[PDB]
Amino acid sequence: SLEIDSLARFAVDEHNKKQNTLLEFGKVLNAKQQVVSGTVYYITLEVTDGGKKKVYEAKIWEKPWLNFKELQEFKLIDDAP
Amino acid sequence: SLEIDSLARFAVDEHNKKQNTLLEFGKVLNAKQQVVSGTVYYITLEVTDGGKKKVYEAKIWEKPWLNFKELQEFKLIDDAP
Repeated sequence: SLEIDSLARFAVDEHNKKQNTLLEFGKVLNAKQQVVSGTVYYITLEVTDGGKKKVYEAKIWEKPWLNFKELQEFKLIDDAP
Repeated sequence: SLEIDSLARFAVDEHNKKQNTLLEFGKVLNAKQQVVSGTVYYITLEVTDGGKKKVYEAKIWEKPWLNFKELQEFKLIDDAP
């Protein structure tokens, strides 16, 4: 199973296309393949701290059938809503 | 948005635990869900340009049943393999 070869040269073909670098392809060295499932939720929410109200952004990730709740992000959107 | 409010409280909680802040919930202002399905690829590979050889980090995210391939990372690892 060497689809890994296609992705490697193609990865050089896009750095060939992105940047103007003419790199020749040697061979695949190491590989790591992990299929990602689930359903990601972006939540914009209103919250309170020190009496003042703030607005944050929360990127939550789930694998609901495996009892997985993981929080990837908690950015601060608005200091003064 | 009745039990995604339930997941909005998740975010503020695991924030406070991970972050030691004291945010108290308010309400959700907006939310968009994104079901994800695909395969990701981490490949080190050997490259050649200008004579001597190199090795590159390559992050590759593809959705195989659409033949779509997305090249994300391509960071130079070392100029010595």
